[PDB]
Parts: sequence; C-alpha cells; structure tokens
Amino acid sequence: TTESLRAATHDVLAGLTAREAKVLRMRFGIDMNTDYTLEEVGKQFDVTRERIRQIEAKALRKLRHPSRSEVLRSFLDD
Amino acid sequence: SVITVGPYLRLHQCGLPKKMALELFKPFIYGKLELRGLATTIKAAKKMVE
Repeated sequence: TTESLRAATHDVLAGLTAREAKVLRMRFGIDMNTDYTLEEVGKQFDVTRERIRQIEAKALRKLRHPSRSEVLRSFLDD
Repeated sequence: SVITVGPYLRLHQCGLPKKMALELFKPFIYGKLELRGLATTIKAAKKMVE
C-alpha cells in the first residue's frame, strides 16, 4: 500500500500544475532529504512568503475535490 | 487436512477443498482482480475479499 501510495501521489502531482508539484514536493520533503522551512523556501524561490501560503491554500482547495481523490479515499482508513 | 475417499474425477485431479483454496490463492485474486478493474486499490480489495 505504501508503494501504491507513492505512485498515486506521483500521478496526483503529475496531473496538477508543474510548479504546484515542485512546491508540494520541496515543501513537505517529498523527493528530498530535508523539509525546508518557510524562510528557506523564501530564500530559494521568491521573497514573498504570503503568496506561498496562498498557493498552499489554493492547492488544498484543488485537492479537496472527490473526483481527483477518489483513489485516495480508500487510503484514508490507514 | 484429513484425506477423504472419493473418486469423483479423472486421474489428473484430486479433490482440493474450498476454504483452503480461498486462503492459499488469495494474493493471486488480489493480482488478477486489481488489473481487470473491479476495485480501486488493494486496501479496498482487502474488504472485498473478506
């Protein structure tokens, strides 16, 4: 189920916008070693840090839809 | 399990029971069930096989 969840999250990040995928990977430590903080993401990508939170809120609003997470609703019990 | 007398068949088969065939061919009926598309994930296939 972990190996299937990896491919499922890879397909979800590939189905969305590529820059959204890079933010969601380098934010929580997906496909990286360390999880970068908000100041480190601000030093890497762009100075504005409130727009990063707006991007995160927009990504959560796009990922609350059941049609894009119907294969992930079965993984909710784990 | 306990052997049981019955010819019942041709010589190339010998009477394997039902529940042991359900238990021992269980990852096979995950693998040939997830490919054909009667389930979303294998975690749902857990519930669909119990």
